[PDB]
Amino acid sequence: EQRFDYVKIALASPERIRQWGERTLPNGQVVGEVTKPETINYRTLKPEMDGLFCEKIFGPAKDWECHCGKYKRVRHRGIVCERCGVEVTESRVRRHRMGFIKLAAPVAHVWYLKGIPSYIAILLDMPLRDVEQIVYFNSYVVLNPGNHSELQYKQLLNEDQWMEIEDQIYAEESDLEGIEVGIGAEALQQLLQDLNLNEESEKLRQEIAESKGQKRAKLIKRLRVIDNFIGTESRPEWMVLNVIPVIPPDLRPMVQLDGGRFATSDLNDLYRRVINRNNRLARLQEILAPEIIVRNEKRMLQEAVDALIDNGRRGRTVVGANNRPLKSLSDIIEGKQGRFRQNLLGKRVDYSGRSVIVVGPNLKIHQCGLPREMAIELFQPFVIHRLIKNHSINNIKQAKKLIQKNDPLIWDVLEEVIEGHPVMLNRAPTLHRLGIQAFEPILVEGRAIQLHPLVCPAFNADFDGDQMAVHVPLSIEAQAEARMLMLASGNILSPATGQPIVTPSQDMVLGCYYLTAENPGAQKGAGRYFANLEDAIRAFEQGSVDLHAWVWVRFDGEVESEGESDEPESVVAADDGTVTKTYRFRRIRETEDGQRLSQYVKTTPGRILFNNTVQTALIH
Amino acid sequence: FHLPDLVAIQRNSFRWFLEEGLIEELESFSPITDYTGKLELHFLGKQYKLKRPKYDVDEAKRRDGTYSVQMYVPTRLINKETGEIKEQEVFIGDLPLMTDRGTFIINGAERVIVNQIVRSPGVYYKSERDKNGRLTHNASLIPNRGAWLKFETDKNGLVWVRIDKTRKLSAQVLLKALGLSDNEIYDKLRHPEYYQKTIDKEGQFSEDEALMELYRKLRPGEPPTVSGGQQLLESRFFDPKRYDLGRVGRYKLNKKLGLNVADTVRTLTSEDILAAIDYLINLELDLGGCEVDDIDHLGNRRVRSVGELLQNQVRVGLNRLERIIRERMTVSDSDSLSPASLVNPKPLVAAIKEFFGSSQLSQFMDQTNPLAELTHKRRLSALGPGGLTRERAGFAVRDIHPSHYGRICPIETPEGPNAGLIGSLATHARVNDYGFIETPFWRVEEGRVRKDLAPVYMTADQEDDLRVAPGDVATDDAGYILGTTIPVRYRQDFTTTTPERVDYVALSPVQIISVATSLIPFLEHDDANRALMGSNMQRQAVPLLRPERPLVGTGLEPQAARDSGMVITSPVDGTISYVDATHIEVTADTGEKYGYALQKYQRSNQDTCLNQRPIVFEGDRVQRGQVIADGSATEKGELALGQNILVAYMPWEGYNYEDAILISERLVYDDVYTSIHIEKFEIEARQTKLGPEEITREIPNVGEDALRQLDENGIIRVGAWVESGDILVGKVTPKGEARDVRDNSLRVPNGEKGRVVDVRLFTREQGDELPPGANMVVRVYVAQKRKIQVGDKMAGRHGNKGIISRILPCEDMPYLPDGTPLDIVLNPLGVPSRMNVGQVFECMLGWAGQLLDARFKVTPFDEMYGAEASRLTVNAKLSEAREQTGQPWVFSDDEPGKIQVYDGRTGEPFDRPVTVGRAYMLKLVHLVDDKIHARSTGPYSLVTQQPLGGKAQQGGQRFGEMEVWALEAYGAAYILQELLTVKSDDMQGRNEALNAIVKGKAIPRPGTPESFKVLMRELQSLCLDIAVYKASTEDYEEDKEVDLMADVNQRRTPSRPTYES
Amino acid sequence: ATKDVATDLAGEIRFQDIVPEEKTDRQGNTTRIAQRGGLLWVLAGDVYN
DNA sequence: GGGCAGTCGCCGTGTACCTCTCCTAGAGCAGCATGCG
RNA sequence: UUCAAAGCGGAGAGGUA
DNA sequence: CGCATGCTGCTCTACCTCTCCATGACGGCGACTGCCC
Ligand SMILES: [Mg+2]
Ligand SMILES: [Zn+2]
Repeated sequence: EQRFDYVKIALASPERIRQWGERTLPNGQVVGEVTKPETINYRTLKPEMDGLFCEKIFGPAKDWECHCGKYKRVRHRGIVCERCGVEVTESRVRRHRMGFIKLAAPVAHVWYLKGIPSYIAILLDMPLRDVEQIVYFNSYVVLNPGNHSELQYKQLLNEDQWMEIEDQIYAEESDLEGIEVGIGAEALQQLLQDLNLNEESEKLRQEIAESKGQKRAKLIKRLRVIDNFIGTESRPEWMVLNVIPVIPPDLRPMVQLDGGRFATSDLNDLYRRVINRNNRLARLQEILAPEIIVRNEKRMLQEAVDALIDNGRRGRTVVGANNRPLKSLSDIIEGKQGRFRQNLLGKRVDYSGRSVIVVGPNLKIHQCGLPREMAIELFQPFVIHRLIKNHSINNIKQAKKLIQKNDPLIWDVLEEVIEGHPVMLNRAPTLHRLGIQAFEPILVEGRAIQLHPLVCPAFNADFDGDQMAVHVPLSIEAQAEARMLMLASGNILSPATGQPIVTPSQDMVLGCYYLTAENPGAQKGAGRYFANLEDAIRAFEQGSVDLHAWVWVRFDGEVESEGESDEPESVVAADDGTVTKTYRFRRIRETEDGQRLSQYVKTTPGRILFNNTVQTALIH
Repeated sequence: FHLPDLVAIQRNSFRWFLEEGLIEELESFSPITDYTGKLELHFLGKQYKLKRPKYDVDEAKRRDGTYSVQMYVPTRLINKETGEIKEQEVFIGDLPLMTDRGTFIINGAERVIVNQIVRSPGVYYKSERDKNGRLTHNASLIPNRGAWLKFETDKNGLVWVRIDKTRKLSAQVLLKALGLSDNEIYDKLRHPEYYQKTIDKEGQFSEDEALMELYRKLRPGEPPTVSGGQQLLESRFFDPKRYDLGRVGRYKLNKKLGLNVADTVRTLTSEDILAAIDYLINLELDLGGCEVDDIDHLGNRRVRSVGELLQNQVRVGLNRLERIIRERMTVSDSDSLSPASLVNPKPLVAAIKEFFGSSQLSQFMDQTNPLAELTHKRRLSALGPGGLTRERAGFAVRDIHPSHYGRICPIETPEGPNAGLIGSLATHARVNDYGFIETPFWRVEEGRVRKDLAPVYMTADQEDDLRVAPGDVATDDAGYILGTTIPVRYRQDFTTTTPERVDYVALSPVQIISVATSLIPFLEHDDANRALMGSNMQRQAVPLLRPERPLVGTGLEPQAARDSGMVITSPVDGTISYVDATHIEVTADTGEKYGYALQKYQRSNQDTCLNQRPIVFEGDRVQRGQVIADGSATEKGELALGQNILVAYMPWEGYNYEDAILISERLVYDDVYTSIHIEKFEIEARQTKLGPEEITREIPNVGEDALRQLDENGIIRVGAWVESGDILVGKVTPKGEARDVRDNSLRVPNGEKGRVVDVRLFTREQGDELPPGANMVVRVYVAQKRKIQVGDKMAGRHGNKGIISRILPCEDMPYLPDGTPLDIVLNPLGVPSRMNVGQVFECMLGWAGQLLDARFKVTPFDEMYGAEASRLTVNAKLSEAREQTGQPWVFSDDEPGKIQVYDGRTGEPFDRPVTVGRAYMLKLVHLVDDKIHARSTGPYSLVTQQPLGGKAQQGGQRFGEMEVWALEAYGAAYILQELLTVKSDDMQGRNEALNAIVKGKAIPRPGTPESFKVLMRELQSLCLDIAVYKASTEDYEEDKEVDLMADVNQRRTPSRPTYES
Repeated sequence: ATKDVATDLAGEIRFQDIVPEEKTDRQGNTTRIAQRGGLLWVLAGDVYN
């Protein structure tokens, strides 16, 4: 039930490139071609009629308004003006329409010529240096060696070689009919059109069947490329460009600085250079200029289009105002600061804030303290809804004015808005999944976030300057899922190893160690008998025994002493068969060949406090 | 303390530029001649007739202008044949001038030029080892400016030469092309058979073929020519305009190779090349007097300051100017010319402006307090135009070399990517005229230190054969050295010798550290990392309302404050006749009057106050050199950055946990730790093609309830309290659409309030310069007083940072056996794991000093006099305080540093005594009022339609990809999808979500975000045919291409979410 | 591993039992190693360069 | 032909937040202050 | 009946965790 | 008493070439290149 299922990529034919642009109008002509390098008008902030910002091609600048101003109103739908032929519709369509530029001479795509694998060189059975020399007008190439002895197909000639061959072909004495053709331009279109993929593949297979040596991998690569082109039903000559497309004008906008100066993009300069060189070359071709200048113009146009596609890949980098390079089309997508890693795999979001963190004791784990100045901003729509429904206000404008005026009712509404609504807290270097956690907020006074001390090692937090970010979930699914999968009170163990992660760490372990240790001095009240642990705690609370004294208590349960003597000691067989075995830390008294009658433990009031606290927490 | 002027690198460099830096560049370019040789221009660059500045320092500061002068050079134009000489004076440019403190004022901002540590010119030898081959040696010859030369020895015994980055070629070609016969190069070399091997292997060359081959290898593809090779060599190495060794380059070449060439000649010659080849041969053959070089040694490194960099910029501008002059001079056949109409000063003006405003060596001044300002001018950088790059600097450049001793501080650096790349000059170091750092020593004769014989300054290479003793050795009568074994340094190693064999002794024990690190008492009891932290954090403190001196200072405070130029001392030795908040006057003994004016509540680069107050009263006897008035961060004479407060070391009920700080409420209502911050706002009235802009109070769509405090001219009044969203200046623009004006008056940003203290304004037709197209400028200054509060950062001098978490009423704090509640409680868990033992010494000595009213001073490394000097002094002081006061609870012998403390909530004493004292704490510039931000909905980006970023423009928080991974590991699917689409860039789902939340319904399903469509358009524009397809249901039907860029729902889609009504 | 020693005084060199031997190889064509191993003495006296 | 050492060029090198400054050359055209008889 | 006037890109330098 | 000339602000467009702007990073991997059989 989704809109689409997969994404497919392929080579672009000139028909497709012209079809992306070239829309139609209710008349006898099409509009989608860019012909002049003007961007905007200097006197009035308006775009020209045939340029990089035109309105007949790319759409109107202001929605439901024409260039001449004759038309207006949303009544006019799908009707084009007459004085200037600008369709009347929304201006957002400006970031869709493309347009195109028609080249007076073919140029080669630099991705398919200058690559780590070069596909033109592989297809043509030629080294990269020879192809690069034929392009850029450094040498010639023979297209038909007919009726000659020292000339072969796809052989690189030179200026002097071509002149000396011309000295013989132009004599027309004999034995030179069927004039051979040599061409110092690209002529890559002719060489790639002459390909006959099916029989080339058959011949390559027939050769690869017999003999291998150690260097048949070249023929394997050629066969792979040929089979790819056969299967895709593409044409190799599409690697040489004849038209190019133009990006919509909102993706290369004009921005105005503070002092009235313009900061134009780097794509506009490259497009301007391409258009200017193309127009000049077409003009020269019209007048039938000498060929040695037309070739210079063609080489310059090749270099311009190459610099537009990718800057500094083959030749020299094109520098702009300063000596810094311009940003081409490939720099938009390729880097770490390119589109992929900066805008698609991570973005900026709404309903978010950031502040410093302080320590909050007396908080429970799963609770956090949020300042009152951030909550009124992150929770605005819920406050507005509650103000409209209960405490009937009227409209949204009155609710916003009430919030702005800082009425006392605002905080009463907010306190009941935020209860039961979880919030997600995050710290900067998120190294594992416990760097984002969900809490329940409590409104505090101040400008710092309060964090429970028991979650610091998970976040790797510390209260000497650290900062945290806050996000809120909006829908029911996000809320239920944050409560049920991410709440900070259900993150006991770690995913790397099953060891516990929420334990008293720094100042609580010191307190437990002091409370439960032993002290040879300060032992007032040692050797006193108590019934149950609560009596001992009550006797210590009102000062009558020390925190480190040794006392006997009555405790029927399981004990675990350190430095214990597992062998019974001081067995006194008393009367009536009753036996009272006295250990180092226990005084069990057992009946005759029967069960246990009583037990006593020699311990310390601090240990009684510790164990009573644990037992009370578990049983309640 | 023999300390001379601390900021003297900048002053010496600028004085050198003025004296002989501009003359040398102006006179190296003067005779400009055209090709016919008929006209000549001479620049008599010796007068310069500098014109006095039109604006004072204060006028430039308050007007937001530039402090500069004008340069005029006399020129003469000479016509050959027909005698015709014209004389005149031409305008060359505007030179910004250096103020009395070593800084520049550019566009109303204080700027400083940083010093740069680079590699010195000369010849450097190195030995490289192959994977399987022998050792092969190479030499590199590097000039101040020009082409580099490289010699290399092969595995077979062959010598090869490389020029710049051309191909390698045998040395015989180069030596014969230079014009040397076989006999002289045979005699000069010491081992001629080693070179004879190369001669035999590569074939003898004559001059003609030598130049032929040299031309062929340097510039391939052209027909060889003898004159071509001659011109190429002359332009490459022997041209003063294209090659320059420098004075230092000639000095280093002569020093290493042992030559005798004159100091005036600054281009390469034949003897240098012959000597370099001979040295390479000897190093290969292990002659005995040859050695490879270390490039990190401070004897191979140089310092460049403002003079040299300005000289280079002037040279470039002058080259451009000469090009313009030569182009313009020949365009006219008839003379009809004057030297004034020939020169155009635009390129030179542009070059100077670019150097002083947009370079990466001119930096915005650090001005939080006088200490930061002082240490910003003594900083050394290894990066810049002519140094290193961040990706190329590695482990070897960021280390400590044994040659930094006494020249670069080993403590003060940044932490992070800049650690080891920026350093600080030590206390006693100074730079000589070649560019090398020196340091002073005293002479030792027969074991006796001669403290009366003018200490000598020595560079890193000089003090390698001597045995140098440290500055902590103890003498008996400022004479003979006591002891039997003495530590010394010999050839970058630490040894011990008898004290009849040392040569020099360092001046002071603090000669090794900088000025910021010299202000930490009891430093030798601290770790080095925490010392770095404390020294760095001492420069982020904020000047307080009433400053106060430390009780346990170190002795360098009065010298660190005299360089900022804010303390006034009387030169008179007389009487004081008039004292006022803004003026002081002192009369001598019949020696006229001296009057001083004081700055009042000014503003620094970082929005801090710059007040100045008097100390004296009327009719006071005053001596020479006595302090008369002092600045905003100094008590009488000396620096005062913090306050002395009562401290106890113990844990509270969890409020001390992991560096948090618990303070008392006395620090709030006693106005301790409160400061003044001043901000500046600006508005501009410009003109537009539609029309001009007018500043007036007739603003549309506003009521009289919002125009109370405007002065019937549209500008607020001095002394008004402004809260958030209040109009300051009222402006209207002439929009095109009755009333045709629109309101965009400037208002205070959200979160700002205070008093209006200044409304200075400037306009045309009054003598004020304005940027083009503007009519008037209005500047408003707003001040406020800030108190300490929960979330602020506090610090000490020993590296202990913290954030305040609670402010207790004074009846809850623990109190002493006399009833005095404490001021701060600190956790003792943070001391033993980080090894700041000096803070306890400081606390105990401050306690004794408070009880005695003494104000002790202790200098670092104080244990050369005894075995445990600090402990004994502290114990003796505490015992003396106990005997003088009469209270026995002050000091106890069982627990020296600990006394009894009670609980303010219950009244019961704690089980064991705790440590209390007086601590000197500072308040840093990181305040929580500037770190809190929140957003619900605001502006969006233009291309991607994602929320903007930034606190100042209602920006959103970034959800990077690490957080995406964390949400994927949880199993979260709906939180992630809500974050990615509805809250970022789903242009239609944002409004639907907001309206659903307000109305109380369910949030609808999202669509495709805009960034994916942007990426598809960008990929299509690269001639790639990419599309999205929907699969066919039946068998032979074709898959259908889906059109993403076409909304099917003809419903409202605004650019930003809006509330329905 | 290797370690180079340096003289603590200046003067002339006297051998006691060290017999040098030029041991050539692929790298050290001029490396003359010791063969027996004895005592090396440095007689005192200032040295002029 | 086979098999290389040797060499040249392109790819890659932590996250989140805060403060400050500055941002295209050349040529063409029209209107106001200044020294002289 | 209509909204609507406050948002902008790049480069360099420094800092906090 | 009046007449002739340099300076400043606005506008309008167009781009290619060098003496090459550097020659202190380090590893991996693939594509030429001269040399010895
Ligand atoms: Mg921290
Ligand atoms: Zn129209």
